[PDB]
Amino acid sequence: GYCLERWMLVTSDLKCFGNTALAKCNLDHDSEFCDMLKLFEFNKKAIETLLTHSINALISDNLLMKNRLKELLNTPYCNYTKFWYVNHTASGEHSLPRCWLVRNNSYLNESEFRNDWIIESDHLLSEMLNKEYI
Amino acid sequence: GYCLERWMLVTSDLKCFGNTALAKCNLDHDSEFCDMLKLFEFNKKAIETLLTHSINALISDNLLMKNRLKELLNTPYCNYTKFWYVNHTASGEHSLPRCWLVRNNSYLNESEFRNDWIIESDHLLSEMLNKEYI
Amino acid sequence: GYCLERWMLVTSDLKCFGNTALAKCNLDHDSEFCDMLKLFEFNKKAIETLLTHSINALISDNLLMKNRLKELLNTPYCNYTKFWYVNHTASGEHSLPRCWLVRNNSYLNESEFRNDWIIESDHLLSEMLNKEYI
Amino acid sequence: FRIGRSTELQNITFDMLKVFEDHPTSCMVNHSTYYVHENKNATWCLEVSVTDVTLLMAEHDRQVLNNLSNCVHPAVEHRSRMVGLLEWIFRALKYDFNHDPTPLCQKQTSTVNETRVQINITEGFGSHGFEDTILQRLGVLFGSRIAFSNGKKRFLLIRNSTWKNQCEMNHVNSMHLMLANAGRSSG
Amino acid sequence: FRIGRSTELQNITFDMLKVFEDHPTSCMVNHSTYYVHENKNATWCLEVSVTDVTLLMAEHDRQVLNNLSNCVHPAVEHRSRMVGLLEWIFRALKYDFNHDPTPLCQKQTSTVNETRVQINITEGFGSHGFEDTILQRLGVLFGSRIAFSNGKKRFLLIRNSTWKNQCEMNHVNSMHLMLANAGRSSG
Amino acid sequence: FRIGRSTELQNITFDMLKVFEDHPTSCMVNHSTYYVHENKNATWCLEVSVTDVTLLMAEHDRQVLNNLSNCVHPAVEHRSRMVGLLEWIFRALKYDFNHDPTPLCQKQTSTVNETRVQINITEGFGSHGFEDTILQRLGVLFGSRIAFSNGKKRFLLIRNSTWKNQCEMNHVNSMHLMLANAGRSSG
Ligand SMILES: *[C@@H]1O[C@H](CO)[C@@H](O[C@@H]2O[C@H](CO)[C@@H](O[C@@H]3O[C@H](CO[C@H]4O[C@H](CO)[C@@H](O)[C@H](O)[C@@H]4O)[C@@H](O)[C@H](O[C@H]4O[C@H](CO)[C@@H](O)[C@H](O)[C@@H]4O)[C@@H]3O)[C@H](O)[C@H]2NC(C)=O)[C@H](O)[C@H]1NC(C)=O
Ligand SMILES: *[C@@H]1O[C@H](CO)[C@@H](O[C@@H]2O[C@H](CO)[C@@H](O[C@@H]3O[C@H](CO[C@H]4O[C@H](CO)[C@@H](O)[C@H](O)[C@@H]4O)[C@@H](O)[C@H](O[C@H]4O[C@H](CO)[C@@H](O)[C@H](O)[C@@H]4O)[C@@H]3O)[C@H](O)[C@H]2NC(C)=O)[C@H](O)[C@H]1NC(C)=O
Ligand SMILES: *[C@@H]1O[C@H](CO)[C@@H](O[C@@H]2O[C@H](CO)[C@@H](O[C@@H]3O[C@H](CO[C@H]4O[C@H](CO)[C@@H](O)[C@H](O)[C@@H]4O)[C@@H](O)[C@H](O[C@H]4O[C@H](CO)[C@@H](O)[C@H](O)[C@@H]4O)[C@@H]3O)[C@H](O)[C@H]2NC(C)=O)[C@H](O)[C@H]1NC(C)=O
Ligand SMILES: *[C@@H]1O[C@H](CO)[C@@H](O[C@@H]2O[C@H](CO)[C@@H](O[C@@H]3O[C@H](CO[C@H]4O[C@H](CO)[C@@H](O)[C@H](O)[C@@H]4O)[C@@H](O)[C@H](O[C@H]4O[C@H](CO)[C@@H](O)[C@H](O)[C@@H]4O)[C@@H]3O)[C@H](O)[C@H]2NC(C)=O)[C@H](O)[C@H]1NC(C)=O
Ligand SMILES: *[C@@H]1O[C@H](CO)[C@@H](O[C@@H]2O[C@H](CO)[C@@H](O[C@@H]3O[C@H](CO[C@H]4O[C@H](CO)[C@@H](O)[C@H](O)[C@@H]4O)[C@@H](O)[C@H](O[C@H]4O[C@H](CO)[C@@H](O)[C@H](O)[C@@H]4O)[C@@H]3O)[C@H](O)[C@H]2NC(C)=O)[C@H](O)[C@H]1NC(C)=O
Ligand SMILES: *[C@@H]1O[C@H](CO)[C@@H](O[C@@H]2O[C@H](CO)[C@@H](O[C@@H]3O[C@H](CO[C@H]4O[C@H](CO)[C@@H](O)[C@H](O)[C@@H]4O)[C@@H](O)[C@H](O[C@H]4O[C@H](CO)[C@@H](O)[C@H](O)[C@@H]4O)[C@@H]3O)[C@H](O)[C@H]2NC(C)=O)[C@H](O)[C@H]1NC(C)=O
Ligand SMILES: *[C@@H]1O[C@H](CO)[C@@H](O[C@@H]2O[C@H](CO)[C@@H](O[C@@H]3O[C@H](CO[C@H]4O[C@H](CO)[C@@H](O)[C@H](O)[C@@H]4O)[C@@H](O)[C@H](O[C@H]4O[C@H](CO)[C@@H](O)[C@H](O)[C@@H]4O)[C@@H]3O)[C@H](O)[C@H]2NC(C)=O)[C@H](O)[C@H]1NC(C)=O
Ligand SMILES: *[C@@H]1O[C@H](CO)[C@@H](O[C@@H]2O[C@H](CO)[C@@H](O[C@@H]3O[C@H](CO[C@H]4O[C@H](CO)[C@@H](O)[C@H](O)[C@@H]4O)[C@@H](O)[C@H](O[C@H]4O[C@H](CO)[C@@H](O)[C@H](O)[C@@H]4O)[C@@H]3O)[C@H](O)[C@H]2NC(C)=O)[C@H](O)[C@H]1NC(C)=O
Ligand SMILES: *[C@@H]1O[C@H](CO)[C@@H](O[C@@H]2O[C@H](CO)[C@@H](O[C@@H]3O[C@H](CO)[C@@H](O)[C@H](O)[C@@H]3O)[C@H](O)[C@H]2NC(C)=O)[C@H](O)[C@H]1NC(C)=O
Ligand SMILES: *[C@@H]1O[C@H](CO)[C@@H](O[C@@H]2O[C@H](CO)[C@@H](O[C@@H]3O[C@H](CO)[C@@H](O)[C@H](O)[C@@H]3O)[C@H](O)[C@H]2NC(C)=O)[C@H](O)[C@H]1NC(C)=O
Ligand SMILES: *[C@@H]1O[C@H](CO)[C@@H](O[C@@H]2O[C@H](CO)[C@@H](O[C@@H]3O[C@H](CO)[C@@H](O)[C@H](O)[C@@H]3O)[C@H](O)[C@H]2NC(C)=O)[C@H](O)[C@H]1NC(C)=O
Ligand SMILES: *[C@@H]1O[C@H](CO)[C@@H](O[C@@H]2O[C@H](CO)[C@@H](O)[C@H](O)[C@H]2NC(C)=O)[C@H](O)[C@H]1NC(C)=O
Ligand SMILES: [K+]
Repeated sequence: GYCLERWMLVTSDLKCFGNTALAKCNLDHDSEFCDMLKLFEFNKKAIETLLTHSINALISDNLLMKNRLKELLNTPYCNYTKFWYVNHTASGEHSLPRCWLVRNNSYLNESEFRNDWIIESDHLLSEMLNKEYI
Repeated sequence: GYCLERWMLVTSDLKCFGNTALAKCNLDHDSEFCDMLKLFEFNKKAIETLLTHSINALISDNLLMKNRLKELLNTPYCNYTKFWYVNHTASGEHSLPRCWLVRNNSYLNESEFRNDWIIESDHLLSEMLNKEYI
Repeated sequence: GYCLERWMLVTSDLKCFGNTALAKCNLDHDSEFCDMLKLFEFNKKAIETLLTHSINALISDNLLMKNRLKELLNTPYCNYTKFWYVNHTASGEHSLPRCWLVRNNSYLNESEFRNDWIIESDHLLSEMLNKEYI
Repeated sequence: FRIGRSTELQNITFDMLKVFEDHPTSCMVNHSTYYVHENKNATWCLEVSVTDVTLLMAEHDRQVLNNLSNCVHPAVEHRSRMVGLLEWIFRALKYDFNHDPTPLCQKQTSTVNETRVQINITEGFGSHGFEDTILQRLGVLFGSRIAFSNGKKRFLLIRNSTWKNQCEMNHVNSMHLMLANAGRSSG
Repeated sequence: FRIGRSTELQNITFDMLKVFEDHPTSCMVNHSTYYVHENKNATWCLEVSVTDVTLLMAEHDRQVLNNLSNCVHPAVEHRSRMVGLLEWIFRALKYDFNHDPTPLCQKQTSTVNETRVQINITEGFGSHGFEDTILQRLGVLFGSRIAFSNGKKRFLLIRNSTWKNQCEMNHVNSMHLMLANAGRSSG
Repeated sequence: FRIGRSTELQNITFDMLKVFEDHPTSCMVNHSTYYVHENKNATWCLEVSVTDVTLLMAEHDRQVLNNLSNCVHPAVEHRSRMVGLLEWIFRALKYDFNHDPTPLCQKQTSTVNETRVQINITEGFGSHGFEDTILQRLGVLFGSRIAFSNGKKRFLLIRNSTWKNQCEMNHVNSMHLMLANAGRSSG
């Protein structure tokens, strides 16, 4: 699918995301991971061949504003650094990464958003089941 | 899950909502029920320990504006009082409550939004099936 | 379900959309097909019995603006003319139509958004399976 | 409600009075008259009315030019809080004091015991389109269909009055009023 | 289109001529010239062009200072409707008449039979950033890439002309023009 | 992380330094002091501080009236780029130069080698509500909670300084600064 480059991630290990999850970015939903990928794609195209003119299209202003207002209120917010996804290890199919929320200058513990990763895992498994039936 | 207090509801009967549906509020979707729950949580925290500074984060301004624009046009709108949810009685699993639309100073009849509760009911049952298979 | 009139479509063929897909327009999601249907419904009601006063409610301004920003950047955008839907021929049940994106004054080829129609097809089939089990 | 063999339609009605009891709220008597109330305990409300009649004359009355506070009498014990609510109303209406028509308020020596703030929303007095914006804002803020409703001059009059329970509280008008005035307090 | 064994890709194309026939619309000939049309039955259109050349001089021409209506000659039978469309264009451009550069319009005694409204969008004349805002608004409203495209003076000229089918109608330009002017009619 | 028998929780951390290296960024040292930097290679930064003390007096100092560029000395080789960053900061703060309090800048003959721009955000000097708006904008732009934090004069001072790594770079402040200044270049 879409393979992220070494410089994009701190880890420096190749991360290739399957086209179904990345396809979910094209939906009406405005995300924080999808925005960052759009920035990476714009930067790649710019290197091959301007950010001020495209910033409105690449970035969701409303989502950025709501995240910062969450930040100022000491509420868990998305600061656009870390993103968590559910990855079915055996098949390799994974959910669309979601922002790892941060509160009080510290990333939320896994338990603190347990439901968020619980339901996503269930949804992913459910989809896989349908693929077997289909 | 999240149990609403007696004063919050007119009925005065304890209503506890399960964590999966309430987890669906954390998604990108902006809802009217989720906004009201955020207001209730803010009020509870304020009582334990300001609404003007947090009103933007707690309430979706765009959704409020579109609901009122629907109101002024004699179109069914959400006035933030009553919310309908699909509750599988035997298991207790329920859908995320959705705003009971109102038109001409009267709540819509159940038939007038039948599809909304029909498809929602189906989705809930479908999810339950997956839980059995998973 | 909802049958579009002959003058609405360039094909001049009666296209009737089932109530489940059309019900998906009532959700929080702001679409381009749903906006156009709202415009058609407003026009029908106006003929039976003003567009400037209702334009804000009928049309999503943010979605229109983001589509225009994509247009100016030579990125695939929605110009509100053609819409693609996945239609299970045997049963007749179909997905909610989605905007056929256009780039460089030409509609995208089917392959250029293959994933978009792949996943929708899968989702549609999945729902049908549940209807058999339910 | 019996949706299906195993599924029921259920509803919950919200009581939001306690959340919104101590914060400014608004109501609508008719498409013309509106009452703005700071909170349940307050005994004074502000009446915003769209009236054809003229109550204040430029020659004999005061004009609001950066001195809105002087329109309220110093002797009232809620003077600052009243001026705060007035600022809430004007900010909620998206009023631009720099360019939008100069409001008029009652003379200091008036026998009548009401603070009256008169804004001329007639098309001739204001710049083009101002009447439309103000009427649409009134509908957005108070739920009125005055903008949709069909030369006669119009005025927007905000007078102070005793709270006589002229209207039931609405927490959605409260949300609109708070969203317009965000991160601010009465003053 | 055969997606799968049981699934087909299907499309519907929308004809929006009848919905948008009686409402103001716009088009784009080239990144510089644009035609604004009230409706199909109108025989007059307005041409918005980004031009280097200067057509109106301050010394010999009139200035738009709260009297835009006088720019259109009284003898034309659609003068009020023309002024309404002009106000639609200016509101769509988010023009601030109070602070943005004063528009110029043709002298009353001009031999030429076209109303010309000239706005100076050169960086020197306007306050800093005005040229960027105006060009971006032109791209947003007419679909142009003039802002992205690279001292030469720049002007925005709105002149009236006979509708000669200079461009195909676009209902998305119609949606943008209507959203900019919401709750108003030509006047 | 073991979500389930077959499911694992996995994360990816983003390195956005290279994407944002050549574009203006901002920081927060404390709720009062913030540094604005155009790009990594710049040796000069701009310090925005909320200070009680007064650095510029109206009688002895210059006032910003459509001549912000003159506040920066002509001898500096980054004069145009510095003025551009200043315009980026002011546009990011949603500053209305027409009506908001006149900024003051240092006298041309000042011995000190820093350009100082001082804005009076005290309630009395500014129109009502300006201090609230400006403080909320500072929180929105720099991540500060100064607005939430509780007569004392308050000022907004933007002085130029040498970039000595006063702050770690944040690409979210960079996104906010870019969104405020959209389709623009330093100048
Ligand atoms: C989103 O929010 C998260 C918070 O959850 C931020 O992630 C943190 O980012 C900070 C930088 O602001 C990181 O702190 C830096 O860590 C570096 C690694 O050295 C430390 O490593 C571990 C701690 O993780 C320790 O065991 C070890 O002893 C080291 O302390 C340091 O190089 C950095 O030091 C810099 O700052 C200090 C400040 O005192 C200076 O003294 C140093 O000279 C130097 O300048 C710094 O400490 C932190 O590790 C991150 N947290 C996590 C959990 O990873 C994201 O940055 C934030 N993103 C955005 C865009 O806002
Ligand atoms: C969304 O974006 C799509 C682009 O993907 C637009 O669809 C195109 O719309 C244009 C109009 O702007 C269509 O072009 C017109 O086609 C007509 C059909 O005649 C041609 O038919 C086929 C080509 O489709 C040829 O084999 C045949 O020989 C003809 O050429 C013509 O009647 C039109 O001609 C008009 O314009 C020309 C310009 O030179 C004049 O000379 C003519 O006199 C006349 O005025 C024109 O060529 C085009 O076919 C559409 N594309 C597709 C793929 O269908 C949507 O309109 C757009 N929607 C919005 C709302 O922006
Ligand atoms: C908010 O602040 C504004 C500031 O403008 C006040 O408006 C002024 O109020 C004063 C009274 O407080 C009045 O001043 C009068 O000026 C008259 C001449 O002004 C003419 O020109 C101005 C334009 O510059 C017009 O607005 C005005 O209508 C006049 O045409 C004098 O003739 C008046 O004299 C009267 O009073 C004196 C005693 O003070 C007597 O000796 C005279 O015989 C006569 O009775 C008077 O001085 C006037 O209303 C306003 N003037 C101006 C220049 O604006 C608002 O009142 C204030 N509002 C609040 C609510 O505080
Ligand atoms: C809506 O807003 C209006 C203001 O526009 C309020 O009406 C005012 O109410 C206050 C109450 O505080 C009134 O002030 C009181 O007025 C009395 C009568 O005023 C006379 O004053 C002198 C006396 O000769 C003369 O000019 C003339 O006869 C006036 O009629 C006074 O008796 C009061 O004075 C008492 O209190 C003060 C302060 O404590 C002491 O200094 C005095 O010694 C004395 O004890 C007092 O001044 C005011 O008059 C009203 N306005 C008008 C224009 O008349 C409404 O109350 C308000 N409504 C709501 C619901 O809030
Ligand atoms: C919308 O309304 C504006 C109002 O500003 C009109 O602009 C005025 O138009 C009039 C003509 O109608 C012109 O007035 C001229 O003023 C000259 C002297 O004014 C001096 O000072 C003003 C500022 O105070 C400067 O702008 C100006 O340049 C001068 O320095 C006179 O020389 C002129 O006299 C001419 O006409 C008279 C007949 O009236 C002849 O006798 C003379 O010989 C000579 O030809 C004239 O009076 C001027 O253009 C504008 N004045 C101002 C103050 O702005 C617009 O015309 C109007 N536009 C529309 C479309 O309706
Ligand atoms: C774009 O906008 C422009 C306006 O800027 C329009 O052009 C105007 O069109 C009108 C048509 O209504 C013209 O008005 C007519 O002009 C004729 C000639 O004008 C002369 O008038 C006197 C005659 O001596 C002299 O000053 C001089 O010779 C002028 O050239 C007149 O014959 C007409 O008068 C007739 O009608 C009126 C009213 O019904 C009667 O009172 C008369 O008795 C007579 O029957 C009339 O005034 C106007 O001249 C044009 N403007 C200019 C500047 O010339 C365009 O039409 C418009 N385009 C579109 C597509 O809408
Ligand atoms: C941006 O542009 C503004 C334009 O407003 C400049 O501000 C002016 O700066 C000049 C100097 O360049 C100063 O003008 C001074 O005016 C005094 C008299 O003016 C009176 O009236 C005005 C209003 O009309 C009041 O603001 C002022 O306080 C006075 O009441 C004179 O006393 C001054 O003379 C001084 O300089 C001359 C040399 O030119 C010496 O001979 C004298 O002895 C004395 O030292 C002087 O002329 C004044 O500060 C501003 N004037 C106005 C009208 O605003 C900014 O300087 C400029 N800023 C930047 C950053 O470019
Ligand atoms: C933040 O912004 C400030 C501006 O406020 C910058 O500080 C200025 O820096 C410039 C250099 O770029 C300084 O200008 C230089 O000043 C030197 C000394 O000043 C004396 O100048 C004459 C000497 O007789 C007298 O008036 C008096 O003694 C002054 O003290 C000059 O020697 C320099 O001249 C050299 O360069 C020019 C230009 O090429 C040549 O024409 C000369 O021949 C010579 O080579 C020069 O003028 C300026 O003085 C500083 N500001 C102030 C207010 O004095 C900061 O650099 C900037 N910081 C950052 C980090 O961006
Ligand atoms: C509120 O604004 C309206 C509209 O601007 C004001 O009404 C206007 O009043 C003036 C008088 O100052 C009228 O001017 C007169 O008009 C007649 C023609 O009918 C003429 O005989 C006179 O010579 C003079 O020009 C003006 O027409 C009128 N406008 C309208 C649209 O009716 C009103 O006075 C304002 N109210 C207050 C309290 O200021
Ligand atoms: C539209 O705005 C532009 C820019 O403000 C105007 O151009 C400007 O015209 C003035 C003349 O009034 C020029 O001033 C002169 O400049 C020369 C230097 O080239 C100098 O010799 C003269 O002493 C005088 O200062 C000014 O430079 C020029 N600006 C630019 C950027 O070119 C233009 O006139 C305006 N158009 C209309 C119709 O008003
Ligand atoms: C920044 O704005 C503040 C607030 O407007 C200014 O402080 C104000 O300064 C004026 C004098 O210019 C003070 O007025 C004086 O009040 C005293 C009584 O307190 C009175 O006896 C004097 O006759 C005079 O009227 C005003 O009180 C003061 N306000 C505050 C809140 O401190 C300040 O001067 C402005 N600074 C700059 C550099 O522009
Ligand atoms: C949209 O669907 C239409 C049918 O409504 C497709 O047009 C058909 O294409 C087939 C294959 O070439 C022809 O046999 C039919 O005659 C066409 N029908 C009509 C009415 O023109 C069309 O391919 C689709 N549009 C796309 C893919 O852009
Ligand atoms: K202004």
